[PDB]
Amino acid sequence: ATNRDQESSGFAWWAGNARLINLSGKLLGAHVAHAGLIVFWAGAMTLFELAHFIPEKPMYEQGLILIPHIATLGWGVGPGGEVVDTFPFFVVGVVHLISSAVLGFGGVYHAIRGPETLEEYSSFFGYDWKDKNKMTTILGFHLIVLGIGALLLVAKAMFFGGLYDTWAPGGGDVRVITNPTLDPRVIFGYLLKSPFGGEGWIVSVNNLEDVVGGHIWIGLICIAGGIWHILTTPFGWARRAFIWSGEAYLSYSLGALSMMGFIATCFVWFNNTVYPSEFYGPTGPEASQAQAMTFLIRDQKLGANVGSAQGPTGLGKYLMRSPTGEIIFGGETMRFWDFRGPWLEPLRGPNGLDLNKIKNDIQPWQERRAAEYMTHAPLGSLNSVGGVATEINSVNFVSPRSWLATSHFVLAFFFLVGHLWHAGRARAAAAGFEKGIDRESEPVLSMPSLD
Amino acid sequence: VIAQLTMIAMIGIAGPMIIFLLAVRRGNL
Amino acid sequence: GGRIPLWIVATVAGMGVIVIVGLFFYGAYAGLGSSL
Amino acid sequence: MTILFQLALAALVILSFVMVIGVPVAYASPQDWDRSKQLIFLGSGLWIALVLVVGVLNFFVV
Amino acid sequence: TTGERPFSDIITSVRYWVIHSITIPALFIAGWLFVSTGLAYDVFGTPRPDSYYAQEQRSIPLVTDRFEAKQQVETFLEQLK
Amino acid sequence: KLPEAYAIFDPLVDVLPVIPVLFLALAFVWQAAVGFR
Amino acid sequence: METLKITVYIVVTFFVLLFVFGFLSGDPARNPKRK
Amino acid sequence: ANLWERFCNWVTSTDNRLYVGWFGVIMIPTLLAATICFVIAFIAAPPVDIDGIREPVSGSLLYGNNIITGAVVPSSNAIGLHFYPIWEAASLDEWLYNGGPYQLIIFHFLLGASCYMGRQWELSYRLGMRPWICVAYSAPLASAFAVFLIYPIGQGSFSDGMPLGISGTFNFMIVFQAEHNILMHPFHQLGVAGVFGGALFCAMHGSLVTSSLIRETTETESANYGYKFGQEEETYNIVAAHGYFGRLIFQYASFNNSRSLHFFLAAWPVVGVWFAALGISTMAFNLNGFNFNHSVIDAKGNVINTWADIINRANLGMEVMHERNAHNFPLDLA
Amino acid sequence: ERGWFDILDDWLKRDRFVFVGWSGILLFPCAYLALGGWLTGTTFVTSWYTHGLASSYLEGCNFLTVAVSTPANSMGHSLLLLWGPEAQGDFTRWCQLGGLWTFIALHGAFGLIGFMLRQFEIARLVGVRPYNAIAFSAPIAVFVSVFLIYPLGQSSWFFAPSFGVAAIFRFLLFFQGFHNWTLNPFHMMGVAGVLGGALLCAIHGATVENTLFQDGEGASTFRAFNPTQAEETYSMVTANRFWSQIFGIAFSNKRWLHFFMLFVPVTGLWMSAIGVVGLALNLRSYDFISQEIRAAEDPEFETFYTKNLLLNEGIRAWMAPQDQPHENFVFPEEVLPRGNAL
Ligand code: CLA
Ligand code: CLA
Ligand code: CLA
Ligand code: CLA
Ligand code: CLA
Ligand SMILES: CC1=C(/C=C/C(C)=C/C=C/C(C)=C/C=C/C=C(C)/C=C/C=C(C)/C=C/C2=C(C)CCCC2(C)C)C(C)(C)CCC1
Ligand SMILES: CC1=C(/C=C/C(C)=C/C=C/C(C)=C/C=C/C=C(C)/C=C/C=C(C)/C=C/C2=C(C)CCCC2(C)C)C(C)(C)CCC1
Ligand SMILES: CC1=C(/C=C/C(C)=C/C=C/C(C)=C/C=C/C=C(C)/C=C/C=C(C)/C=C/C2=C(C)CCCC2(C)C)C(C)(C)CCC1
Ligand SMILES: CC1=C(/C=C/C(C)=C/C=C/C(C)=C/C=C/C=C(C)/C=C/C=C(C)/C=C/C2=C(C)CCCC2(C)C)C(C)(C)CCC1
Ligand SMILES: CCCCCCCCCCCCO[C@@H]1O[C@H](CO)[C@@H](O[C@H]2O[C@H](CO)[C@@H](O)[C@H](O)[C@H]2O)[C@H](O)[C@H]1O
Ligand SMILES: CCCCCCCS[C@@H]1O[C@H](CO)[C@@H](O)[C@H](O)[C@H]1O
Ligand SMILES: CCCCCCCS[C@@H]1O[C@H](CO)[C@@H](O)[C@H](O)[C@H]1O
Ligand code: OEX
Ligand SMILES: [Cl-]
Ligand SMILES: [Cl-]
Ligand SMILES: [Fe+2]
Ligand SMILES: [Mg+2]
Repeated sequence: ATNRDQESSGFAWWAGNARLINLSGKLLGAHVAHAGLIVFWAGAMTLFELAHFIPEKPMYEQGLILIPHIATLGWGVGPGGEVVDTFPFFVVGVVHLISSAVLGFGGVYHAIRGPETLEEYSSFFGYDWKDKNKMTTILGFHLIVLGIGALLLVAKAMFFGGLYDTWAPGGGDVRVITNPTLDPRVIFGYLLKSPFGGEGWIVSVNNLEDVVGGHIWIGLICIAGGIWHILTTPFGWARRAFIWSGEAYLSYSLGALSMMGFIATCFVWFNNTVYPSEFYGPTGPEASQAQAMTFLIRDQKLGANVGSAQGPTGLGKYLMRSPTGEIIFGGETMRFWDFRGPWLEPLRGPNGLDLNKIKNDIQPWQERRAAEYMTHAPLGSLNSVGGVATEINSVNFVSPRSWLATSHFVLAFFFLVGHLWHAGRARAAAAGFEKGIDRESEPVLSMPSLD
Repeated sequence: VIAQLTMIAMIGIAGPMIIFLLAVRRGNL
Repeated sequence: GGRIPLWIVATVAGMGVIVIVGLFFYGAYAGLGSSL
Repeated sequence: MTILFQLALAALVILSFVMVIGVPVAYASPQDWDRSKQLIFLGSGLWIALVLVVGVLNFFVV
Repeated sequence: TTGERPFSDIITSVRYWVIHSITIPALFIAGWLFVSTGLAYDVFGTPRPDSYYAQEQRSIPLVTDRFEAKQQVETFLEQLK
Repeated sequence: KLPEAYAIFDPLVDVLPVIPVLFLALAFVWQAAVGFR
Repeated sequence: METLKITVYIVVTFFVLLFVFGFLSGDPARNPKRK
Repeated sequence: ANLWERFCNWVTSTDNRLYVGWFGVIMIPTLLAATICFVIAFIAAPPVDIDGIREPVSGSLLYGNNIITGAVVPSSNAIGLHFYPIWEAASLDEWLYNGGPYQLIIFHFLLGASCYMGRQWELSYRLGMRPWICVAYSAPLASAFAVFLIYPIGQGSFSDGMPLGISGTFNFMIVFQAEHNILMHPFHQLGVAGVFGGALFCAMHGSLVTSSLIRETTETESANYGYKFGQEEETYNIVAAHGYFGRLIFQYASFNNSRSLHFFLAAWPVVGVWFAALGISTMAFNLNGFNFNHSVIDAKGNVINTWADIINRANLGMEVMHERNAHNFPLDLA
Repeated sequence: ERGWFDILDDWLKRDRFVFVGWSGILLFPCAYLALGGWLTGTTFVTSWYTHGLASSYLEGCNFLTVAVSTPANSMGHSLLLLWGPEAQGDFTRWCQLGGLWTFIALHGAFGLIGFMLRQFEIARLVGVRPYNAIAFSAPIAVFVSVFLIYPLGQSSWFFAPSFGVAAIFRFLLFFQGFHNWTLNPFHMMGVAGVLGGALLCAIHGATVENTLFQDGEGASTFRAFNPTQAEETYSMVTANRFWSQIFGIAFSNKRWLHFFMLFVPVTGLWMSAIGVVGLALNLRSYDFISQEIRAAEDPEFETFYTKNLLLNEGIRAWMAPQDQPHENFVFPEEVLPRGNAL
């Protein structure tokens, strides 16, 4: 039971996994077994979603999060997001589930049967956290793997059938990307966009050419950087700036995953390009705009002149200006005038919403989509009663957007907490005071009084 | 719900079964 | 003086708690209180 | 091919449940490491074969 | 350290389980039956799903008389049958 | 739905996604077996 | 407004640069024990 | 040494009456900016068109408020989530009408308070302390972020951020109830358990330590004089306190370990308040409290109201009245 | 010992798993009945005759929605004793009349008395000062003000809080729409003592855990403590310096610190109790008269205070007909206050 109690390891059972810090074999076991849990859930969850799936109801009325991910890659779907073939969903689910048994096998072997440390056994697989060279080398391998993953996405989009494109002219459809955006001024220009309203930083990406081109960049950057880290050792200023310890490295990764978690939350909440509304339901801004569109359509059918209709406040009941002059929907949705979506853009001219297009060119498919999106707004109760909070029971609905945003905000937040926990512990343990203050060397007793 | 209940029953017992077998056999827990 | 190991008693007991609370959740969706 | 397919899948299911218990028990067991190591190897090659058999028979039944 | 037998002694002893593997299930089944027989409704005066309202009755049988509320509930209850 | 040939396995498929939760709960069974030492 | 913006941009850049260079200036060493 | 080196030495000095530090280099100016703007707006700002419907709400003392009604009012619904710094406005007069001070204050405050949290880590490291006081402060800080940034982001507008004012705060609470049924949300319920239990354990701990102070003073002196700053000996008898509390409830319900006791004291409120913060931050994306409206139905299909339905009626009153000139269409979707 | 009184005293005070005491004779039966009455009513008992509500698991409610509800408004402030003039010993009718409400409220009130007598009795036997009992006066002031004084000032027990999760939520919202209770400075002082107490609970636990002396080799530090040790487990001197430099002030006296931790939440609860005694009489902080005079004459004057009264007016009109069934309110659609569209 090598290190498997508090007396030996110095760590209580509830911090038991800290017993692994310097046991590279068992720690590799933990890691591989864990990757099996992730792959397991992906496969089992997909099969479950498929078993429950009624192809003619929208995905977003069915509590699906994984099928929508698969569909967006262009598997299983046709024009408008119509499901034409569930078999690809099946394949994805099965292949992950089978794969997780392999990973789970490796994990159990390393964790329980293999060498508890790897260093005696192998110098390629063994490691010391304080070995800066081995650390950047392993980091470099993983960078290359990630780079190849990003390029797989490019391969799908360009050579293996394309991606679902909500923006396809004539209507949403799978489309092969042939002219991916390579211009670094566009690709890196996204990184310098404001995260505030009407800008949206990277969340603003609104076409698949930029999406594909960015992963071309990212795949190349990751592979290059991975090579770089295999071939180099950290610079002096790097060595002086960081703590070099397993717990410190966990902490840097915790911060990064926290940040990424927050980013994903805003991505699923606002973006309707890589989270097509055909699959994920309308965004909050989209459904609110769809409501105004719905009543503009209705009342104008009844004979209202929607351009000149002054609402109770003096602002136009249907149509008003944004603070920079663009014609936008009125009522509370004035806040959502940065919204853009395929069903609405045909009505937009260089000055914003165009009154002549509004009066003459609204098609029945736009009315239908706007009514669908208004009535699938991402609002609903924790027990999945769809609607505002005062709604009566009947409609079993919570948008996949709310489930995905809320879950990722919770995760990203607790990951920030773990970052602070571990970054501050790593600092203290590196300096030697993580177990408490030395009673005979209490630093504050050697300092001058404040007053 | 009898089919699903039986499945979750034997999936659920598998974990503690492993621990039990090992404990009986004085295994490396 | 023991004969049944405490870890078994806890595991069986814990599983019993999960079953009964699971049943209670099931019942939120069926019969009285289900909205249907 | 259905009889064949369905047997092969139920067999995969069953062998999986057996491996799920037996691999960790074998691995943490003091005694029969020799008799176990062999069975684990056999169970595994068998598990892999069944997966490929299910995979192939899938197309003669779907 | 106040004297009584330690709980963890008691609940890991064969004898505790001989007694309780019968008393626990017997109590649970008696609770079950208190409901499944309908008895719970009559002891506590709780309406069955068919006894909140008469077939065409508009309003709730609210008690409005402090000292004859008991009689009110009694009259409210025949006005179902 | 699953392709019809797999339908018999529907009830099993209904329960699999929860198995990860079981692994967390298993750590506690195991620790209880080693007396949380 | 243009002058104000340029002023604030300068002020913010100035302080961000103190924070970054500051933390680059051998921060781990600035503790009472092992340096 | 060089100027830079001495500067760093000063910034990081353990000897300054108030610790500065690198987090402090950002915290000091941002907190000063938010404080000054806040005080001036709270006294003197003109009315702000919070809901973008040209209906300005008066927040400041000079424009007819008192301490309880006054607020710095959120920025205009017309702005939404757009960044509205002073230099984006044509004039200070426009900036004021549109609720510019609110954005200035809350952005500087959030940045400054996040730096306050970093600074707590920083000083603990300078003093050779363990590092997690800053993790305890993450709970109130998360809660401030939820109401001033996450919620507005979810709903698409800083006009739905919590106002900087006492009555404004209650306005935010009541509207939040109509829109999310927060009381019926388990994360807010855990927050209540966190703050009521924090109060409870605060009183409990205060009273148990106070009850077992060792006699060191006479009946004329405050017992507080029986403790001297920096003494080595513990000032109360924990075995006596445990002896009391173990008997009040039962032995194993009481801590005799002060470290476990103080960990519990930290953890209970911090965890509950993290769930409070995550309640607001996930209702930000409209995953709302439990809805049992019409959950109980009789044999014919008559609805049998429960206390949940009575809640619903109060929620409806809030919903139909709030921002009474701002809705033109039948659903309030953000 | 001596006589029977002293032999009884002996037995009452034996050192056992659950201490009994003389207080135990009052505490145990009252607490047991209050708790069992709650579980009994929430599991089995309706509120159809008193409120027109289902309120038990038996009827289909869940843990959030079950309650033991108050008696009908026509019961007034009846003690509603099982053997009294209303139920006349009929247990079934007593349940349907809300008799479990006054049963729980009154046994609960005696039980709390017994609990606080318990804290005094055990303190005296162990030889500690009775500050825990003293702190417990705050729970007593809250329970007595809210569950007894408040409904006693109103028309009936009907308006006391009902014992249930959703029922208490309803009580909060009623107090907002009818009493504007958030505006009340005694409630505000309550809120300060609760949140300030939770603040002191967190900050004192974190500070001790982060100024610990290294008293063991373990990286899990809980074992490095002994209840009997002479020495402080953490450094008051270092904790003082840390907060002095972070916040500007710090505790330096541990005795003061711990008395302040009693003081803050205890005082806050006592302040909230006083505001509730005023609400028993509808003696509210509902309005600022200067605000109303200005707003009546100036239709462009708006504050968050005027906005909140509009919310209150909605709450009263929308909730009253179902919440106050004995009033037989019928509010035709046309009279309900509503803003535009909603
Ligand atoms: C993702 C979850 C996870 C993973 C992957 C690990 C991984 C590990 N932990 Mg941690 N742990 C966890 C969660 C996890 N832990 C949690 C939640 C707690 C708190 C309860 C702990 C508390 C803890 C302590 C206190 C200790 C560990 C230790 C260990 C290691 C040695 C285990 C051992 O000795 O087994 C002995 C157990 C058995 C022999 C029982 C069977 C175990 C196997 C793995 C069951 C596999 C079942 C699976 C269904 C089989 C599929 C097979 C199929 C693919 C063929 C191992 C690498 C130990 C350590 O660090 O050693 C140096 C140690 O002392 N853990
Ligand atoms: C990213 C994570 C994620 C997301 C966004 C979803 C989303 C969804 N799931 Mg999937 N799922 C997940 C992970 C997720 N799930 C995991 C891990 C499992 C294995 C248990 C499943 C297994 C599963 C099944 C079997 C089903 C779903 C279903 C659903 C839908 C309804 C969910 C619901 O009703 O919740 C109810 C809400 C809860 C149960 C509350 C969860 C709150 C947790 C306990 C709090 C977390 C706090 C934090 C992490 C703890 C920190 C402690 C602190 C001290 C540090 C929804 C689309 C249903 C569906 O419609 O399928 C089609 C369905 O039947 N899921
Ligand atoms: C990141 C995961 C990882 C890492 C770093 C290691 C590393 C190690 N393994 Mg473990 N193992 C793993 C996962 C891993 N393994 C998995 C998933 C399984 C189940 C299949 C095992 C089962 C296993 C056994 C049974 C044994 C090892 C052994 C070893 C050692 C020798 C390996 C070697 O020399 O191969 C040299 C290289 C090769 C044999 C060629 C590798 C071919 C791979 C499979 C090609 C695929 C590449 C591609 C990038 C895979 C992507 C996967 C991803 C999508 C999930 C070394 C310590 C041995 C050891 O412990 O000795 C005492 C040993 O006996 N492994
Ligand atoms: C997981 C990915 C990863 C990780 C963990 C590392 C880790 C490391 N890198 Mg490597 N790198 C990577 C990927 C990665 N790298 C890739 C893909 C490339 C190719 C582009 C490189 C190319 C590279 C070079 C050329 C160098 C490193 C260096 C280093 C070391 C210190 C870096 C540092 O101080 O950053 C902290 C960042 C700074 C100090 C920059 C200033 C801080 C600014 C103000 C932050 C602004 C960002 C802000 C939060 C906004 C976010 C979004 C924004 C882009 C708009 C460390 C070992 C250094 C080294 O030692 O090589 C041996 C070094 O010179 N890397
Ligand atoms: C110490 C324990 C204790 C206390 C303080 C209470 C207190 C109370 N109970 Mg509870 N109760 C208890 C234990 C207790 N109970 C137990 C063990 C049970 C199970 C049997 C109950 C079951 C119960 C029920 C079923 C009810 C109560 C009720 C009450 C209330 C009215 C009691 C009353 O008027 O008595 C009056 C009697 C006395 C005060 C005794 C006085 C003793 C004097 C000094 C001597 C009397 C001698 C006398 C002259 C001789 C006989 C009289 C002759 C003229 C005919 C009050 C809150 C009622 C309630 O809650 O209604 C809402 C109610 O219905 N209790
Ligand atoms: C280390 C450790 C741990 C952990 C462990 C783990 C984490 C593991 C994992 C594991 C895993 C991760 C496993 C997996 C497995 C899997 C499997 C076994 C699978 C199988 C599959 C199948 C059998 C399939 C079938 C089918 C098909 C093919 C089709 C459809 C239908 C069905 C689904 C039926 C714990 C915590 C306990 C603690 C101690 C230590
Ligand atoms: C894919 C895609 C794309 C692209 C992308 C890209 C190209 C990206 C990039 C990215 C990047 C490129 C990022 C970066 C980041 C960075 C960071 C995140 C940093 C951090 C830093 C740190 C953390 C530091 C720290 C410190 C300081 C500051 C002081 C001193 C000390 C220390 C060192 C601690 C797009 C959008 C177009 C479209 C969609 C898709
Ligand atoms: C995929 C698949 C599969 C797989 C499976 C698996 C992978 C499984 C696993 C399983 C597992 C993994 C299980 C586990 C279980 C566990 C449990 C059932 C636990 C519970 C626990 C408890 C109840 C606890 C309690 C306690 C203690 C112990 C101490 C402290 C206190 C308390 C009370 C917390 C099969 C073969 C079917 C085939 C088909 C497909
Ligand atoms: C009223 C009355 C009375 C009394 C009665 C009694 C005394 C009763 C008791 C009763 C009882 C004594 C009952 C009990 C019940 C219980 C229950 C019903 C429980 C449940 C539980 C549960 C369900 C759990 C849950 C949980 C928690 C809590 C946490 C953890 C998790 C879980 C979820 C598991 C007399 C005759 C004098 C007279 C007249 C009236
Ligand atoms: C907008 C963000 C700006 C991006 C900047 C990118 C930074 C990456 C390059 C790092 C180069 C700086 O390198 C770093 O500089 C500082 C300041 O001079 C040095 O100088 C410092 O040395 C010692 C180290 O104990 C300090 O006590 C001393 O106060 C200081 O002079 C560091 O020892 C050096 O490692
Ligand atoms: C690791 C996964 C290996 C399986 C890769 C499957 C190729 S994907 C395949 O490619 C076709 C074009 O060749 C597309 O038309 C089609 O939509 C797509 O399904
Ligand atoms: C319910 C207890 C309150 C009554 C206390 C009055 C005690 S009374 C007292 O009792 C003694 C025994 O203790 C006898 O020896 C003595 O003769 C008698 O007068
Ligand atoms: O602004 Mn403030 O409050 Ca959130 O919902 Mn929509 O918007 Mn307005 O109504 Mn309801
Ligand atoms: Cl309002
Ligand atoms: Cl509107
Ligand atoms: Fe203390
Ligand atoms: Mg039911």
